[PDB]
Amino acid sequence: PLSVFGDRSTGETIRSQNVMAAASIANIVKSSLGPVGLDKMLVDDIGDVTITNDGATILKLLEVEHPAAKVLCEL
Amino acid sequence: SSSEDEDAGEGISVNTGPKGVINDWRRFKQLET
Repeated sequence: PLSVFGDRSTGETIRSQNVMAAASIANIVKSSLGPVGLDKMLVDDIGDVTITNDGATILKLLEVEHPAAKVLCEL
Repeated sequence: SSSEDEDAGEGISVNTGPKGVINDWRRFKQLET
């Protein structure tokens, strides 16, 4: 009926999807909080290695596709 | 002896069907492009 060339998610489905994306972004860096947190070591596709504990650096180096996850990274 | 050789209406001008099927048409067209 709409005839829109795309996908549509409405209501509880999209709300749960956004919450899942935000929770995944949080859980990525939750292990690097506080004096007993531990660093993460990121490897690029060209073999470059970055070892960091900063949340901003981790979220900037990560390649993210979900819009809510992008919102959290920009936050 | 035994011893021997043996031994009409061509003009259609389809009206709305293309509108209905444009979804699948573009679905294939993106991959084809």
